[PDB]
Amino acid sequence: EVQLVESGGGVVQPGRSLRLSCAASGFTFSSYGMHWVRQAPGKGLEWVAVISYDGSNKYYADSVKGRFTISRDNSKNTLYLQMNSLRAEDTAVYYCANGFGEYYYYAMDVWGQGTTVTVSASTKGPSVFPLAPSSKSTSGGTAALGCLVKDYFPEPVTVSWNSGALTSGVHTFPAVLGLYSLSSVVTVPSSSLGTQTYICNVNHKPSNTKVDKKVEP
Amino acid sequence: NFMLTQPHSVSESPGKTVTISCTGSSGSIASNYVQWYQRRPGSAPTTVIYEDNQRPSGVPDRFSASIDSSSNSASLTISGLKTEDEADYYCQSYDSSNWVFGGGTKLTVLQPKAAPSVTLFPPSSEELQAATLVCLISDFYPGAVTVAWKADSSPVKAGVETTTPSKQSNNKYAASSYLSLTPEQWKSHRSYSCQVTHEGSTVEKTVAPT
Amino acid sequence: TNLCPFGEVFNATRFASVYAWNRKRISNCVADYSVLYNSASFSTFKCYGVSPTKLNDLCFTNVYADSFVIRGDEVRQIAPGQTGKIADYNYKLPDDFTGCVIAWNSNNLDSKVGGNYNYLYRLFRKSNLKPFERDISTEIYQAGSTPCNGVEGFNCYFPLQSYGFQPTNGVGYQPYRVVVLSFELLHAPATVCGPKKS
Ligand SMILES: *[C@@H]1O[C@H](CO[C@@H]2O[C@@H](C)[C@@H](O)[C@@H](O)[C@@H]2O)[C@@H](O[C@@H]2O[C@H](CO)[C@@H](O[C@@H]3O[C@H](CO)[C@@H](O)[C@H](O)[C@@H]3O)[C@H](O)[C@H]2NC(C)=O)[C@H](O)[C@H]1NC(C)=O
Repeated sequence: EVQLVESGGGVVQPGRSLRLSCAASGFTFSSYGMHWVRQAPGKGLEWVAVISYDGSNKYYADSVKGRFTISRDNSKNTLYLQMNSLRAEDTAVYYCANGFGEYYYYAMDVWGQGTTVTVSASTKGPSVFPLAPSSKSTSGGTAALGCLVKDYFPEPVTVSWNSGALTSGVHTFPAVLGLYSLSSVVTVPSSSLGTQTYICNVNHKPSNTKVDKKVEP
Repeated sequence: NFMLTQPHSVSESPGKTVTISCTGSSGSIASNYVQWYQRRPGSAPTTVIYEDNQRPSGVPDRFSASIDSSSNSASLTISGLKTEDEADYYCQSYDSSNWVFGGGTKLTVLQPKAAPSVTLFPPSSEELQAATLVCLISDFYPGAVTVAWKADSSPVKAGVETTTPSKQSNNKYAASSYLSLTPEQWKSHRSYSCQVTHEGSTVEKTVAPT
Repeated sequence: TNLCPFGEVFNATRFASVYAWNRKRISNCVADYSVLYNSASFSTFKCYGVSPTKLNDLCFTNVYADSFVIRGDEVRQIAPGQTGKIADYNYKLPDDFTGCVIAWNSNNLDSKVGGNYNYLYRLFRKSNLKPFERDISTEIYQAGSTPCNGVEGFNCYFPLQSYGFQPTNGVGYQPYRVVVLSFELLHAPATVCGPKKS
């Protein structure tokens, strides 16, 4: 049972340093080459580095060339990735993998379950900005309308109207750093003739700052 | 540097066969061994093909791979499609001191197909008081959408994007994307379009902001 | 230390011209293969009829190491079933090849500013080489219907032509050092074994 269990940091400040560990069990670690591979949320797989069974051969992806530094300790059955000068684009699940067959490492064989490294920060609540509507009803009667919630940490900011309108196509948030924001859409097929009022009730949580705005065309 | 480029998405019906392509650029794909890795949603990657066209023990013979040096491409082929095959598929090799992964191809085992509907409008003049734009997408299957944000008619890198989640019991998908902008570009060109490409049929899917 | 001399095949100072490709028989030794472990120092690495990850637990009657220099866009021809000037007239691998092909860019060794012209290849031949055949003769090649009488001229060509390896060539025209290991299994005891069944 070849097993790789990465252990290491999670949330870290940009410009700091973090030390990943990979614990190998179920095979002669000293005779295999090891890879580091990351997968930022939403993005695909990207190779970090590789180290020979000896430690004598080390190669790095260009995007980590100087900051990151691979190493191993065959007595401790452990692979290490030293990443100093951490930047925000290095936020990913970090996988550790062994090379196919002994010694050779042109391919990866067994992968670990990864550790998620988040680089960022301070707990704070958001503001809210209205989205103004448009329609120009041409036998369609489709007037899309909503609100925004910018720079909120963390989930789950509640958004609705607390009333009878139950036709809101609410959405989710892109966790990026480079914003954190929500949105929701509401539809009024009459294209309200300056009459129907749409309050947009938006409560926070990590700052206790519920806010509301009125969407005026 | 040597590059591996895969299609963003592909999809077929259960029992059918699909083929994921992996075409190299700035180097020959046939030079070094090509691997194929499978990553199920949320899981860790697993190996499915090694050394161009070998299967590890446990990988069903439904999985096959080959090289085509004429087109400079490797091709994974999965027969008798099953819902368990739904995953991101990454081809991999190396050029000298650099190990390269393809961008990855999300495979969706076909529920009906539905093109997405797009909404965009950033009139939060309360935000111009201190502006980030909004391009909303909803009700699409399969869940793989690629959106290009074009300042005037030229792309931007300030564009942020979500991970295409599944909206509740609809089983379809809906994503959102935002970008930080200056008033100038939306005034500059007649539009400030935001275009969505879903399946082979991406007729429009782009609103004209200002 | 009856260790097989594979590293000396790879780190040799001088490499043969492809038309006179060098063959070193490897016998009666324990196979190292550690030079193959560093895939990053090679431009192409492929085995045939065997996986590289199995070499350390296998035994063979003989190993032959063939080595030579060719230019970049010609390395694809060092593979079973290929055609071209190298595969037809210089070095031909059999269809049932069992072994590995290794090559790397050697521009920093085999190209000179005025152009290196010491590396030759055969341009013409009355017929294709059979697998693992070598042809070092220099008879004038009769390209037309009129015979040559050992004299060069129009349609009467010296059969060896010279590479022009200049450090500023494109990689397809830069020199590449190639090593071809073929693993031979006869109905006789093995003399070369990996370190895991010595
Ligand atoms: C050409 O290559 C030979 C063979 O050694 C090779 O070294 C690597 C570069 C790979 O190509 C391998 O496939 C292969 O083993 C060189 O000769 C040998 O070099 C090694 C390392 O320098 C020597 O090993 C050492 O042995 C001593 C005790 O003998 C130990 O203390 C060391 O820890 C180490 O294990 C080996 O003895 C040596 N063999 C001989 C016969 O000299 C050779 O130097 C090289 N030539 C050039 C010009 O680079």
